[PDB]
Amino acid sequence: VWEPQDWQQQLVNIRAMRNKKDAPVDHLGTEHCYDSSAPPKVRRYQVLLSLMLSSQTKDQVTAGAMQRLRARGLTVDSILQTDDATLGKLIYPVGFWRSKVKYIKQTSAILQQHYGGDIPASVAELVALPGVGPKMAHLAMAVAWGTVSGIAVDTHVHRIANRLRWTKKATKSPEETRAALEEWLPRELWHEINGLLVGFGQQTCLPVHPRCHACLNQALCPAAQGLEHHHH
Ligand code: SF4
Repeated sequence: VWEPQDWQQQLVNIRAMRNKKDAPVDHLGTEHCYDSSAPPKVRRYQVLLSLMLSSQTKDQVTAGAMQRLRARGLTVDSILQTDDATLGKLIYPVGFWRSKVKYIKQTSAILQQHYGGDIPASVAELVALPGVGPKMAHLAMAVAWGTVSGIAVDTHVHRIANRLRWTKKATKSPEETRAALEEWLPRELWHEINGLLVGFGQQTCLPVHPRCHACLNQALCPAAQGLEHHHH
């Protein structure tokens, strides 16, 4: 097998310097319509709802309905206790909002009775829900459960993997790093590691002259002794 020495400690340090979550790539490409303080189970329900309200709809109109639902408190119970007319005025004016009221109310009842208040964990069960198609199912599996086919390795993930030495030996291409990372990384982190490291490289682990003087892995990063610059 393989376990990068002090990776679980290096990971939570990357999470700490990332707790602000203010990097360009993620904000361009992540979803902000979820309560950050919500427990993981409530978050998964908010992910599914945000996907069911994005069929031919502006992202500002979509995020505007999420922020209105979060303002009242967005849980499976609060939705089931909301009448159809009230929920209609809330998500209005998202596209096809009348059908989406029926979709959300019925799906929330299916989750409460057959899933203990959680969302399904397979594409086949997700697409069986009213208003959930195959495109939404694969996005829900990736954002809510972290299930992805493979680790998406770009220049940032390839650079940080060789700096922290998360591979057996120094890889030569981002594709060689993918097979080395998939040897040991838990699958629930395969999707989260892309949204975390790419933003980490943009803000701290820069391609040249990284901010090792303000990085928590200064004692954990093996190659930090060669990139730390005092005059920088
Ligand atoms: S100390 Fe420097 S090289 Fe090591 S992880 Fe932090 S930014 Fe990257």
